[PDB]
Amino acid sequence: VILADTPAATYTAAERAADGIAAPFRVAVSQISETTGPG
Amino acid sequence: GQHVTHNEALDMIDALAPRVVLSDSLATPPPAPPDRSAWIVPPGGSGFGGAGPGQIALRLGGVWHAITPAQGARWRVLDRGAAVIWSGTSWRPADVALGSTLGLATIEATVTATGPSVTAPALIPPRAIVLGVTSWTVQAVTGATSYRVGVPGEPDKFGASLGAAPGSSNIGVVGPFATYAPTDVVVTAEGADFTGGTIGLAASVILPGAPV
Amino acid sequence: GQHVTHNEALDMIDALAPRVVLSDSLATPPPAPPDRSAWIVPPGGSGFGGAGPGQIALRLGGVWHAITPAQGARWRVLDRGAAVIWSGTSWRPADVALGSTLGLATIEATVTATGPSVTAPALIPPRAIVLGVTSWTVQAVTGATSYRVGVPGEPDKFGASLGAAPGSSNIGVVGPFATYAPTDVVVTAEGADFTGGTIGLAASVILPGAPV
Amino acid sequence: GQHVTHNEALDMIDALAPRVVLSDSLATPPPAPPDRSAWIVPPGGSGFGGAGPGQIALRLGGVWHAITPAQGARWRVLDRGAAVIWSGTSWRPADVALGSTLGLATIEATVTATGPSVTAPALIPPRAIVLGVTSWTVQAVTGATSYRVGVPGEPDKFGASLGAAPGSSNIGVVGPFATYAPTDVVVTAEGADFTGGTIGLAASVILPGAPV
Amino acid sequence: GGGDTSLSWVPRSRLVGTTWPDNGAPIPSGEGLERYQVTIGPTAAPVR
Repeated sequence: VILADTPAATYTAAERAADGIAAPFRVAVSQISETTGPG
Repeated sequence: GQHVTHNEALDMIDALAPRVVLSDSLATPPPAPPDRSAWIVPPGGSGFGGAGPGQIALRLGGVWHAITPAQGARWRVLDRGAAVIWSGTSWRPADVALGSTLGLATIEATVTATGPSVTAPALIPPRAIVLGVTSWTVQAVTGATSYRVGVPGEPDKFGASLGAAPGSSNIGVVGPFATYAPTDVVVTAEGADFTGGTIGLAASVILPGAPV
Repeated sequence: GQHVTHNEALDMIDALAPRVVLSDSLATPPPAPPDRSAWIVPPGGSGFGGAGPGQIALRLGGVWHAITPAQGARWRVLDRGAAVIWSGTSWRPADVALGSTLGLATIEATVTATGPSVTAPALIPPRAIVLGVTSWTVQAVTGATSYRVGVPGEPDKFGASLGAAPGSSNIGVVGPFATYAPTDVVVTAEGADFTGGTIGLAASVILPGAPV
Repeated sequence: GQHVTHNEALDMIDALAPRVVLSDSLATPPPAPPDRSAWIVPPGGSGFGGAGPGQIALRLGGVWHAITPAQGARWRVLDRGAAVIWSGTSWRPADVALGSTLGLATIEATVTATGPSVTAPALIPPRAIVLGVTSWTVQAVTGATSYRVGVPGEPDKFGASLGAAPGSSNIGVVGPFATYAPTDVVVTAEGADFTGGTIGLAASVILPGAPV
Repeated sequence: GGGDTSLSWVPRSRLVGTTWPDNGAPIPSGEGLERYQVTIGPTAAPVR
């Protein structure tokens, strides 16, 4: 689970190794907001 | 209110605060205890009792809370009638009763010392053991050398010669003998005139008269 | 919560709860008082516990928080063994200790009464002080005028002419003498038929001088 | 929380926690009941905080809301000094004011058992009631069968036989006899040699009329 | 230790009021910058 104020969110091999992450995995943006709640 | 529910707090206060436990000394806690009811799990407690033996399990709508007992908090057993306090380390059954909870009648008897003798109004409650009949001098007693507290007809029953000096909490101690049968208290001057003084009293009379 | 941590509340919970407190009376509080245990700072205590000497320094997370005691604040002093209820002006000791804990075993029993003389089975434990003998009547005793509850052969030890009516409570003290020795309390009757009746009988079983 | 202020929670916590509260048994409560303090409402209680007779009237923010008493929480009666734990139906009265108390100041002495008998160094002061005297066996007594801790001249009077074995707390209790009069307890081996062992003795010192 | 006492301040914002986090929501700021002074107990005008 990565929520980043910064736009860029580079992934790492270690997370993929520890659990299971697909190489072309679909990503759905959830707009969590620091100011409020997910939007 | 969402982050911390009122219920979370309410349950927490009820469980942590000293409570009279309803523990029946069974291996397993009763299947349906009352809500907000503390049941301490006895050692070698089988069945349920999520709380470890020696820890209190409190039913909360069927949720037995595994609460480590608070230090210095009394956990009187309803079934035993014993006051088992938790010292933060081990269960200790404190001073106790068997359907006869002791009540120490604090009787404050204030009698102006007048004439030669006065009778204090602190009648012993029926069937009450008297630990000590302390006597204080509220106001300096003119004439009287000393207090002569006792049961009427005897100025020597306890504290035969006490102090009539001002502000003196002399103790007429019944001590080993305690008069369970109801009796009044009499105060007399010691070979002197009682008038001009005020007497205060601290009768302590424990009574095993209350069902528990 | 975040603003007020659950831990802040928990620390408060220990402080709010009556606590066994160690009145070592050291001018300076010990370097490592037990966590969740209040070491009471003596009045006039120097150095640590400087705030409010005469307050209880409770160690939570290695930090000793001096709790200002309020009216009727009960803290059981471990070193003295007395439970001291601080009146508010100052500490006030309870009337009693040495690690002696008064163990209680519940013996309330319904003795069905058949015939004028019936035998109660509540034998006292050896070396158990009895503050008083507890007497109740559960079912109507038919033809009964008096209850000679007492040691067999000597019913006089407890009242020998107690009321003998349905529901009658004859709760009482066996004099000032406390019977450590094991004894039955046979429910004899003074020419009173006890048949058809039930007696609720307990005898304030106390085991004094018993380690925690 | 915004919904419940930290202070709103604090008031609730203080009220729920067992509080010693004064029962003056008046129809109407005292004009100013302090915040976080309550006056017990007797049955038949009326007026402000008269909601529910048998409840407790507590003033917070100028409103004397009557808290519902919680069973197992000891709403001890400050006014009569009588401990009262709510039974859920009645103000059940527990063990018990007077501005003076039978305070406990146990004297701890650790005489090495020597020769055949050693009088305990923990002398009882005048007017000090002895609930009991401890006989901790600090060291194994060589050749000593029992700790005969007794009133001087009478080892057998109380605690005549307490096994003198290492690691055993031989508390002996003076129960029928409360010795307010000063006594130097005499500890003797039971027809035995005390030497080679250590006795830890705390003699209950109870002084009536002790100030707050 | 060393007399290096650390004073911790939880910022309070006037515009919001004395907000208490609720519904798992952190207290908002919006008060810009506030500097919290420490008054020395021994001296009315703080030496430091």
